[PDB]
Amino acid sequence: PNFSGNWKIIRSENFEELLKVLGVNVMLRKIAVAAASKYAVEIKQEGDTFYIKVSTTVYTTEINFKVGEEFEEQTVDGRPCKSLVKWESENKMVCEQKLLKGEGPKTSWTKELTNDGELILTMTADDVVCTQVFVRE
Ligand SMILES: *C/C=C(C)/C=C/C=C(C)/C=C/C1=C(C)CCCC1(C)C
Repeated sequence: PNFSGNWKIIRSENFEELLKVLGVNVMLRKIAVAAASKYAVEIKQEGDTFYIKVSTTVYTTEINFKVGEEFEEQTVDGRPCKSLVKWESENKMVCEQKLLKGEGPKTSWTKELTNDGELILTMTADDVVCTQVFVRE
């Protein structure tokens, strides 16, 4: 299917609560929520190979992976991790992550393309789920 696109955020729920679990202190959580409104995701998908570029005003990061193949990235709060993406259905994928060093909350993310043309990202840390919704630019 067509995950490829230039996606811009329209809605972000529970992001602050996610950062709290991750041990980010309050003033930085607030500054981060503010930065999440100027926030875009660029995806290029060919088959089950994905290129994903996440950008805010002052920072940009690139993610490259093949579904079913372990790769290295970072958790939301910046800790390196080993990741593995699998399909859950036609238009939804799930990524499980394991810390490279040390211990912390169990994190993961999902991406889904809806019937109505939205991209839904969820990010989880333990019991807390952050949901973000994007539309094409
Ligand atoms: C597949 C799409 C993914 C894995 C998106 C990941 C997005 C992030 C790790 C976003 C992180 C952000 C912060 C850590 C604070 C500044 C605002 C965000 C939302 C860009």
